[PDB]
Amino acid sequence: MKRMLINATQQEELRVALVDGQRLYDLDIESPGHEQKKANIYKGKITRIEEAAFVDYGAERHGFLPLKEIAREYFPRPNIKDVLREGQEVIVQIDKEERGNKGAALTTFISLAGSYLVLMPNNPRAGGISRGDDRTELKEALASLGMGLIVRTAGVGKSAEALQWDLSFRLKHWEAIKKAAESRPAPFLIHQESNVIVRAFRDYLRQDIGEILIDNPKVLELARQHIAALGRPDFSSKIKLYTGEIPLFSHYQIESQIESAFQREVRLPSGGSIVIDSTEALTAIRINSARATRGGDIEETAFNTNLEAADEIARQLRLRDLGGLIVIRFIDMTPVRHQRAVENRLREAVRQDRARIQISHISRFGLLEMSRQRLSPSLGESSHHVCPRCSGTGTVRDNESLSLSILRLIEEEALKENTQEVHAIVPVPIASYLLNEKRSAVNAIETRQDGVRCVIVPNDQMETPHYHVLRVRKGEETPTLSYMLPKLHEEAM
Amino acid sequence: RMLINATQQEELRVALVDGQRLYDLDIESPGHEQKKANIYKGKITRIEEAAFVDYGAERHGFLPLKEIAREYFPRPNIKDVLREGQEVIVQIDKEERGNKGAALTTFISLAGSYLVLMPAGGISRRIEGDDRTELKEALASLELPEGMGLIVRTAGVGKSAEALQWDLSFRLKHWEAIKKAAESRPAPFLIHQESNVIVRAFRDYLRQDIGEILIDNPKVLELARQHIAALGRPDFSSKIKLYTGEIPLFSHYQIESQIESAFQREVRLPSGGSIVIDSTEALTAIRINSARATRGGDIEETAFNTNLEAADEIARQLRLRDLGGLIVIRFIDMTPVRHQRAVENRLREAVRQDRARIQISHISRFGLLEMSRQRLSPSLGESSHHVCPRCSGTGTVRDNESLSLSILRLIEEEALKENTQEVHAIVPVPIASYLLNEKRSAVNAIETRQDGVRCVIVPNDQMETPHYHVLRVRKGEETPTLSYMLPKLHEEAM
Amino acid sequence: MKRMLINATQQEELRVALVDGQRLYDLDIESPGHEQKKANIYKGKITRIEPSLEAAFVDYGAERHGFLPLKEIAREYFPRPNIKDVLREGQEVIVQIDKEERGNKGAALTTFISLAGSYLVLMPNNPRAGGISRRIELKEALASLELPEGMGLIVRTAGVGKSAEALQWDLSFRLKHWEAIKKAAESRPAPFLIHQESNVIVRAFRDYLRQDIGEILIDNPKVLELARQHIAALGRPDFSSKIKLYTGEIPLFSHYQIESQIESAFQREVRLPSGGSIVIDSTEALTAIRINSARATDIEETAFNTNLEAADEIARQLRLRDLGGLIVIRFIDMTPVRHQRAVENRLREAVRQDRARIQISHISRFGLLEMSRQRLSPSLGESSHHVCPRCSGTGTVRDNESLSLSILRLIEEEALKENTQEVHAIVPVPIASYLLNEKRSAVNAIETRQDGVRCVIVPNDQMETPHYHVLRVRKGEETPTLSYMLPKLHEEAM
Amino acid sequence: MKRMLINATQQEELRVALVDGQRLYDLDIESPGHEQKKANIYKGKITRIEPSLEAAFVDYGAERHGFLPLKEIAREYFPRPNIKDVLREGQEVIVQIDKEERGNKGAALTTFISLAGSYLVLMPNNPRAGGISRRIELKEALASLELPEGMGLIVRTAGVGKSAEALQWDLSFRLKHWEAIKKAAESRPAPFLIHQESNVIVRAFRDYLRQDIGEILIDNPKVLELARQHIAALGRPDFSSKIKLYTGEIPLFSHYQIESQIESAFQREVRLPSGGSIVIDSTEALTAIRINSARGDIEETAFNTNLEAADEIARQLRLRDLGGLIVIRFIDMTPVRHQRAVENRLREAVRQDRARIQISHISRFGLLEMSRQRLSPSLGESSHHVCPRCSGTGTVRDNESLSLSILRLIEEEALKENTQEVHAIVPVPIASYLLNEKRSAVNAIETRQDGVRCVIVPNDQMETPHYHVLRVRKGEETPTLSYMLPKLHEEAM
RNA sequence: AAAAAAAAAAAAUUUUUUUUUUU
Ligand SMILES: [Zn+2]
Ligand SMILES: [Zn+2]
Repeated sequence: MKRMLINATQQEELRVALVDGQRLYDLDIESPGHEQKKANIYKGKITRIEEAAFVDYGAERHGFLPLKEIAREYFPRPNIKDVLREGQEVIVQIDKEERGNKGAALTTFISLAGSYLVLMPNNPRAGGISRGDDRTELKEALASLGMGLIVRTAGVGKSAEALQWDLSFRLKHWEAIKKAAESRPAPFLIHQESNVIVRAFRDYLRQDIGEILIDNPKVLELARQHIAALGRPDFSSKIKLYTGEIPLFSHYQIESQIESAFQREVRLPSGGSIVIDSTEALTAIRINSARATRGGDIEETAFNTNLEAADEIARQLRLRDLGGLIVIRFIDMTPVRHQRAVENRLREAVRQDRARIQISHISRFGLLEMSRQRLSPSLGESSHHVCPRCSGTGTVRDNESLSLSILRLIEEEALKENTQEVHAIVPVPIASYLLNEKRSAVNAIETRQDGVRCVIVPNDQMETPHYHVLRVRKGEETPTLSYMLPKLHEEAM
Repeated sequence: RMLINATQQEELRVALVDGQRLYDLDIESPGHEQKKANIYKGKITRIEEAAFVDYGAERHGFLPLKEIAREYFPRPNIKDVLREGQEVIVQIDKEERGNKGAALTTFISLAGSYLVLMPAGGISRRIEGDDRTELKEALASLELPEGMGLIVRTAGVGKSAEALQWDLSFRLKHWEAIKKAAESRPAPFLIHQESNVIVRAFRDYLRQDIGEILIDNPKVLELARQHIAALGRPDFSSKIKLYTGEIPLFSHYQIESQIESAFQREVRLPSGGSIVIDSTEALTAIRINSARATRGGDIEETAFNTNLEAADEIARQLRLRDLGGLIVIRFIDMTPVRHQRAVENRLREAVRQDRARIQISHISRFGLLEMSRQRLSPSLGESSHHVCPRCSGTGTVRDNESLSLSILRLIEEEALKENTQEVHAIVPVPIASYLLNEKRSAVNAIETRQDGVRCVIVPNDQMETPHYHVLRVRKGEETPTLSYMLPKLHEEAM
Repeated sequence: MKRMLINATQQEELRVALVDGQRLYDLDIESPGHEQKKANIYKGKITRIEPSLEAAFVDYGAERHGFLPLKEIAREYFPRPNIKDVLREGQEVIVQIDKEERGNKGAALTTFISLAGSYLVLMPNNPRAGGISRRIELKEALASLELPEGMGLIVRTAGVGKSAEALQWDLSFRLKHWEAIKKAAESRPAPFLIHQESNVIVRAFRDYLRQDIGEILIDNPKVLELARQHIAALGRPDFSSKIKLYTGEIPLFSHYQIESQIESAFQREVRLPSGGSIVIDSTEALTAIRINSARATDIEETAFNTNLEAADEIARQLRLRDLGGLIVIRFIDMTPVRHQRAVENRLREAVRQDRARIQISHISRFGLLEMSRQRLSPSLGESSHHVCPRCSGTGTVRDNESLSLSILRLIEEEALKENTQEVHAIVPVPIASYLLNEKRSAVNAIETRQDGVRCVIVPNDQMETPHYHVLRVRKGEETPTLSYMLPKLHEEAM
Repeated sequence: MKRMLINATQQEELRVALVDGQRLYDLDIESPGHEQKKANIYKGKITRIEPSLEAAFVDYGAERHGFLPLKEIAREYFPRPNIKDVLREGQEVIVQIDKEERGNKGAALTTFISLAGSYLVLMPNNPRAGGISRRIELKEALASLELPEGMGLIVRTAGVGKSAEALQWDLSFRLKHWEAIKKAAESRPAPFLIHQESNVIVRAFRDYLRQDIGEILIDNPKVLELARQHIAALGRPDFSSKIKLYTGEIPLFSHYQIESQIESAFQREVRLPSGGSIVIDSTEALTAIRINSARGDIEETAFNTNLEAADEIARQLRLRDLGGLIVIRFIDMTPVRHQRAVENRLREAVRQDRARIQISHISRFGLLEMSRQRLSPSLGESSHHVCPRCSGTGTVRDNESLSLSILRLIEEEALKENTQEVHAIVPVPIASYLLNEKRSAVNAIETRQDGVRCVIVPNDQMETPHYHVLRVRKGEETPTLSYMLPKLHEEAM
């Protein structure tokens, strides 16, 4: 049986888990505090125009809107200046939220989701039915109901008159968009990203789930209320309390599976593992073998490990809510039939979450390419931050290589015109290497580039990958002692 | 030109420059550069038409029948040729393929002063005319033993016949002396020369289109002229010249900023785009970024020209970094196919100047191009960096309260165990501050619900956000040790 | 009203206080574990003899010998010039600990056992010692006591108004306790202990109990139970009516407002009603007090009044701290002597209220008053603090350049030695920064003038400003160890 | 031979040492910080008046007040009970700094300037003071001097045997200099500086240089040049024959083996030839010395060790330039005549100082009291700073005893009305002890003083001695995380 | 963290989780 388990015993992160008996199928965790860095909707103004235009919506860095995402409601496709004009105001949704010095990515194609159908108020072309005899007769119902709309899997077999029930809520909710836009305040939006209940059921709750188990009565009562508000008050019969002495997720033994969604590596029943590495623009998965078993059949070892990997990779894609481009390095399979079998097993595992996923065949190099629909940012870089030490490179520069580089950087600052001093402020061991092993070269710099003071400072506040070299121009000289330079710069910077 | 910087002995830097464009580079330090394509002793550890060799590498090396000479037989199975626990002397033919150990060969060869001993025949093609027709007269007198082969080396030109008629005995002794080495030395250990990394740097790079070699250290210049003259090419020594300026050689040609582009994560491009290079456990991903959109840019010219510059730059970085194994490149999306193809063939032509094998796929639907590069030596990422000690190479660290709540639910499951009297968590200061104040209610909840078990949470000065410990105290083996003493114990117990 | 207040709700320190209304009168705080050097009576073995020291060293059960001077041996142990005329090796003696825990050294010992009761002290090994406390019909009551012949006794101030028949009760317990000691001492094997630190009432009442105490208030019922039992065992079950529990939400010591007064016993400086203060500094051998006036705004009347208030508070701190040994005071200078003596007599009157003996000399030529106090137990300074690991108890740290230049010439003076190849200094970050930038010219001057010696200076994370190390490397001891590896070496090697 | 050795090879401290053969005799070390509180003569403005103190406060141009008691005001400033009968605000006086930099409190001043030459000291504002050295032609020569009326003079130790004509040379410079003082004083504005502690060459000799010193050795030629110039202006140009350079590769102080003796002036403890030692501790108002024995005949060893200690204590009193009250535990001696012998050994060792020194007898408790004149701040005041860790107490409170005191301070704050939270910011081991060993009591406080939160924060930036406990009033609560509270309070307060 | 054994709990009574055990 499929079951949904909700853990809310500690309010600082609400955990919702979808389970197949004892196997965790899907996960969402949202916290109050920090900043909840996903999927917000905003009201904003066009501020600069060029394959995109830039929107001021009250964020500290502007949003980015490309030509693909410009709705017809802007119009008066070579240049955006032929489509847009300054000071024009629209509601937009963030895909990627204010990362670094790049703007937050936007769309104007907001969509409103119901119990049976999703409404596309800005796009009359977009419509369809989620992936036979059911689809086609539902498409006749859909066709009978500037808007477009899509019908959810929970709409399977619903009549053209039941769908007319749910659509009345959706069109009220479009009136709520129009109230938000010209009735309500300048930064305002419709019912927000912060809702605990609606988004949690509506994205993933489907009828073959047998029970919802909840550990907090005060949350369970609001769940009853919202599932009744979502039009399913009969389905409230499935909501049940939990009371057991082991906490709910350790009671069903999904606790380690949940934390596997944060792990870099997941091990597999045959003893192989999948390793997930995220890069600038793609997520790379590498699959690792178990022991060779003293001349076992390496084809079935690879093929079975790849299959158990495909079963796990589709699941991690769900659990992490990954999006954008992915690359998979499966173990090398000689015959084509093994390659096909892994490709189609992956397809059959990933289609059962509703998010659009697209897959290539295995290349000559053994690399498979796939993509996943951009529904929200992953757990990575929403419950994580960029590593302050290595700046997110994942590597530290080797101590002698850095020391010798700083030595020649000092030399190249001291070569400059108008130069009176150079200060290198460095980690303690870097200073130790410079001022003993390379002291002969620091003296060589001070004597060749004659007249420049060279100061090398060991800093308490630095560790290997961070250093500063600074130059002092004529008349900027100071009596400040060498050990006082970091104390100055903690205030000065 | 070829520019050699060695004014600092702690790393030897060799650069190849075209005009003032650095086009190829090598930087490795002594003391942890490995000279040869090394020869090692190893143990036959698993067998099937190959055997697997423990030569001290982290994953065993591969010894196929392709590279086993019949003199190593005691032909369907190596199980019938070799046995478990057998000790073999073998050479690295290919160095650390991807995840795997080295591929290995038994065809060891020893280089003498006229010849290379194959304990096969011919002469160096590089010697000509009246040289070959005297060198053949020096060869024909040599007393090489039965069943051994030879190659007459380029170094053989001008060497006198009556010294080297004896000198061939050293290589014939050295083939037996390998036995002495193999039973005196430990197994994962080195063997004599054939691998001077400064002279052999010419073997990697020096061919006739190079006009000059400029060397800023006079002793390295002395050793270079000595080697190129000893290799029998004293005419070619006319290319080797000193540098003497007070600005260092690489700043004199203004390549010093270009060299460190081989170490940066990101290199910016003349059109204002950039390439970003990331390494994963088995492949390298490159992303190409446009310039910030400004003042009426043209969308196809921006994408296409930035990609073409990025293709030239990527081929250049591939050389500079000495990357190897699989690569994936995400170019900027180009609408018309001929622009895509033109970028592919620009990359192909740029990389064909490399002497390494490089192979390239077509651009996929997603805008991803796949390629390979030959596994010639460790990259700059392997020689000059190590994995981040904080994050262990993720490049991102969990948010403090999120990691705290993960540690809290681990503590809760440790307290649920049988045979348990206390649970100790040792954590970074902010984790303890959060758990022992914000989540104090939960710590009390664990201590009261999982009845009878003590919970200790210790703030440690010695920890950063990624690392923590949670531990078990057995019933009756409990200790009176104070909370702040537990890290002082565990830094020295384990 | 005088009260005794006990706070025992937190076991990691038991607090016993005497209060005069809301004014704290006397205090002890001791932490748990009855670690036993108090007044211990032992059977011990004579293990070394030193007539040069005039002492014997006794193995009484401790891991380090106890010290028994010739001053402290009763004639019963003789076979007064030499220990060799008075004791011999392997002799067994009965002894009592007089002095607690000098340094690393064992306890000092006497053979003149004394047992102190509620009203009297019994001197069973000394017939000459006897009297009545000078703080006091009691001489007639004493003369009526049936004291055993050859013993002495002294009567306490607690004998005030007591009857000749109540005094015989205390005498009956104390002499029974000595008869038990004798039965134990001659039945039991030599290396053993006869009575010990651990009794709560013997510590509590004998240090504090007088009849004018109106109440004893206790906030822990397990203690109150044992208090009523012990005061009944003392034979005052009627006095158990004074023992009462405290139950308020404000803790006992904050209800009587003494909790702020207790912390004055820990401070270096204590403020006074006239706005002056007293500052207490303890040195190698004496405790010196300074008295300060208030801020400026008649200074002569202020000086005299502040000295008097300081004398009352100094006598009170001498109690609360349980100070012992020599004490020295700077009062504010008073012109007429009769005001100096008036302050001395205020001090005398404030210290007569201590039952520990105190002795005073007159105010000196330089305005120093010298006095001593009986070493009944280690003070709060000796028992509840440890020496500063940074300043080593000076209260001062050397200036960074003042230290750096001294290290600089220490490095030079090591480099001057013959047979020398390297010198290493390991020093704090700022000291290394000063040595290697400000004084780099001098470091180079040493390397060139004291030619042939390598000079290494290492900034250490694990050293503060006060400490440093400087070391010398002899001929051929040279090592490839990196500079920043030298501390890592010495933390593991030493 | 007695020698003066000057070491100047390193400019950051100039070292002047005086040696009796190879025994270090006297020392001064000064760093080139040209801070002039030292001893200079000034003109100042009467700025505050205190008949309560019988004193006045003077503006002499410093940011720190001068203190000028009626003890120190000459009758030339009057219009002896009250300063209001002597002074008014804005009156201008000639003054000299007597006391340097007590605490925050002002430098003490005198108007009774005295000018000290090479053979004599002139007392131009004081007729009463004059005579001949206690520690020593001269009876004729003194009477022959043409000393101006109303001035006094004192003959120096260096005046031994000096002629009736040499003394008239030195007198002429002193009476020149008093005119220069008055000319400056009545020409120039109100607060200003008249004359200088140009000590390094000239007065470094003149306060120190006696005819019995055989050589002056100098390692810096620029200093040697300035020495030979000044010794001629001092009127001893024949003595310029004695100024010599030192040139060896071993530095001057290590050649004469005094370098190891000098550091004894910085140490807490100094060793003695009999294997004993002396321990010097300085307190709020006095310096206490203790003498310790070696592990001989105990009565004879005590007496000999006390004598060797007296020799060294007199020498340390000079080398440290100690000042104020001194107290000594000598080892207790049975016969009294050994007590006076040590007392008078100490007297004879200190009578060699020109600083005023006074000694009492060994007291009842075996304590000897003495005093020494405050000629300048010691090496303890000039070349050390108060320990930052212990606040100069010399002890650290035990972690549990401090923890339990903080615990009950937290409880006593949480008892207060108008109180919403209590925050304690503490060192790591104190928080560790409070929140684990004493967690039951923290919970006890949170339950008894119900409604008030207790937060205990482990701080990176606090050592064992320091702590803060703070009170949060109604509505002052914050969502700021516990680990963020130190960052908040470092910026706010 | 590897073989066998015994206990507790969860989904369908056998793979899963924990703990412990090996002259
Ligand atoms: Zn990192
Ligand atoms: Zn200190």
